[PDB]
Amino acid sequence: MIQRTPKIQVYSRHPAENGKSNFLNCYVSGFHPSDIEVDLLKNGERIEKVEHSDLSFSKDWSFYLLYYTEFTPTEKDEYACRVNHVTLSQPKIVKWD
Ligand code: NA
Repeated sequence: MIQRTPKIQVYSRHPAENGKSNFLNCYVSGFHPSDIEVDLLKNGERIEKVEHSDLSFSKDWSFYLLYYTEFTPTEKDEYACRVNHVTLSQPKIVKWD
């Protein structure tokens, strides 16, 4: 068996074909096992509506998840990604910078 803690990166992106749109992204990479729970947060509250969740694997024991959705951030709101995995004794929260 093998278990690897996921790398977690939170960032925003504007699709070039529609610059006005902004998307909040949580890229969870290189983890194993595949079982996982991931949420985007807005001011500590779970965002129920997340339009995209793309899962893939490279080696049979390495998974990747891109979890993102459109959003409209303001200088007053705080965004983050919360991840729960067997390798994390406590859920890991990575804030969006
Ligand atoms: Na855990």
